[PDB]
Amino acid sequence: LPDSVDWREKGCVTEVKYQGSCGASWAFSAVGALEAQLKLKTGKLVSLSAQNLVDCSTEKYGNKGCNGGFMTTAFQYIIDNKGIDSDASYPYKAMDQKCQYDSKYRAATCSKYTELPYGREDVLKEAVANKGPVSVGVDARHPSFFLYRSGVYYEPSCTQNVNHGVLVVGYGDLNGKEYWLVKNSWGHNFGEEGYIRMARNKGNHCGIASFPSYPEILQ
Ligand SMILES: O=C(CC1CCN(CC2CCCCC2)CC1)N1CCc2c(c(-c3ccc(C(F)(F)F)c(SCCN4CCC(F)CC4)c3)nn2CCCO)C1
Repeated sequence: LPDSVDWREKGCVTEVKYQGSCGASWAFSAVGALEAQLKLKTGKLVSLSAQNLVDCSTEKYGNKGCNGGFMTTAFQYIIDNKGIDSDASYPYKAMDQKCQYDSKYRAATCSKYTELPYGREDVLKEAVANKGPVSVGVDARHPSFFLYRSGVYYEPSCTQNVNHGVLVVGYGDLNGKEYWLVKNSWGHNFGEEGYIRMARNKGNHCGIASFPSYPEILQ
């Protein structure tokens, strides 16, 4: 129930990444969510390897590397694999490569993941407050999304059908405009230092609360 949350202020969010020509936003959404749970448990902030997911969380998990994927099955791959490599050791190349997972460089683990009910922006607010950053999809197929520079994003022709993976690391209000605080993966030059504030409590705007999920690392 805090009116604003920003998980960057708790040291739980790594640097904004740059996906480039590879459609791996699902992998960035996944590692970003797990990175925060990693920080909470261990005190260490370490970027996790999106490339590991692109190359290894593939056909068994319904994913297609640079041609798309699910965050939930990415999570499941980490559970099945008993690990995910650090980004430093397995860095992002923005292309489809052979799986090169090496347990020697394991930087995190995943115990479970939770999916939130469709459209429930109230449940999403609670989870971001009481659990941490939440992986979500948004409908990003709008020039205005690409052109966004600052403020609370509102797109009248936006739909609830998601197509782009992002990370909800907070929420709040700017002079009564409620927004979601969203980490994108288009580098630092997009939006507000790589972030976009998207309208909140506007009937699941851009589908932000259509398919939320978040992972956990248990004791
Ligand atoms: O995660 C889940 C759970 C499902 C339920 C179980 N099945 C079974 C599956 C089949 C066998 C192998 C593994 C298990 C997969 C995960 N969702 C449930 C429904 C759902 C989700 C999304 C969703 C969520 C986030 C994003 C983001 F953020 F990336 F943009 C996108 S963009 C499209 C991603 N998509 C991934 C596969 C292919 F690359 C084509 C591209 C879509 N859309 N939809 C509706 C259409 C699909 O029903 C999230």
